[PDB]
Amino acid sequence: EASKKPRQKRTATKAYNVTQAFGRRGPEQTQGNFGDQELIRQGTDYKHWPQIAQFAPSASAFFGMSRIGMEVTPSGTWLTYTGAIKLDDKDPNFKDQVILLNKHIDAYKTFP
Amino acid sequence: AAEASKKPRQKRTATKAYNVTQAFGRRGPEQTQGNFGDQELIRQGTDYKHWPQIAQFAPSASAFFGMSRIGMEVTPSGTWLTYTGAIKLDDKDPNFKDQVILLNKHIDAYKTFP
Ligand SMILES: CO/N=C(\C(=O)N[C@H]1C(=O)N2C(C(=O)O)=C(CSc3nc(=O)c(=O)[nH]n3C)CS[C@H]12)c1csc(N)n1
Ligand SMILES: CO/N=C(\C(=O)N[C@H]1C(=O)N2C(C(=O)O)=C(CSc3nc(=O)c(=O)[nH]n3C)CS[C@H]12)c1csc(N)n1
Repeated sequence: EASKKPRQKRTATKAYNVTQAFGRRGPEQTQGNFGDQELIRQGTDYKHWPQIAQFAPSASAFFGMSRIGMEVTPSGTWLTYTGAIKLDDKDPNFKDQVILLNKHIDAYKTFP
Repeated sequence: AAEASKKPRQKRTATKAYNVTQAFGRRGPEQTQGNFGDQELIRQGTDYKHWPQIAQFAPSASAFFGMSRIGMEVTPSGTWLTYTGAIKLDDKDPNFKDQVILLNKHIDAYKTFP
């Protein structure tokens, strides 16, 4: 049901987790590298999800801020995107946001 | 400054009142300038009449963090969350050709107009 959406519109939850929705975390260019074991398992049910989601772009900002491309490979036609989002280092929450992001970025490297 | 400007950049939404340039900067070739949008999309933002056919490819917050390669960089300008990824078009969708035309129409369109 949740799995019938195009990948880019899926919402991961406990019932349909980040692995089920977006594949396993890993180093390859086609894989996602973000999330510790708790976030992977809980998705948007993760207790600190709101603090992560604040960094996710609106549809307008995704198409507004990103460098957008199209590539045709053996596997199909792809809309590529890259960009950068500046953290608000003036907010008191800055230091905690850094700790949160650092806990999830490439977290899979330490999994048993 | 407009209240629409007071959102963090990534949470800003461009419209006729507060346009793509105002919200997200002039389109251009540089590494973290946006390169997407013709003159009509730039002016109109989500008011563009074909916005829905573009937005269908935009990621949910969950998918943005699930699909993308995420990094952090600390530089003289601040701390930046970097992202890269790719979203697969459905080449079985009868509307696929038209999706490709619409995307291509906005990708690097700025090159053809001041
Ligand atoms: C009828 O529009 N009234 C507007 C308005 O929305 N402003 C416009 C503005 O600068 N826009 C632009 C453009 O930027 O080129 C355009 C595109 S330019 C254009 N469109 C045509 O369809 C056409 O036949 N010829 N041209 C030259 C559309 S109106 C808008 C307005 C703003 S304040 C006020 N009192 N009226
Ligand atoms: C002397 O005319 N000056 C014009 C002009 O083209 N006049 C209008 C005319 O009859 N057209 C009308 C309409 O009739 O509604 C419209 C439709 S309304 C509209 N279209 C947009 O694309 C947009 O972004 N916003 N809006 C509100 C377009 S301009 C033109 C103009 C356009 S940009 C600019 N600086 N001047």
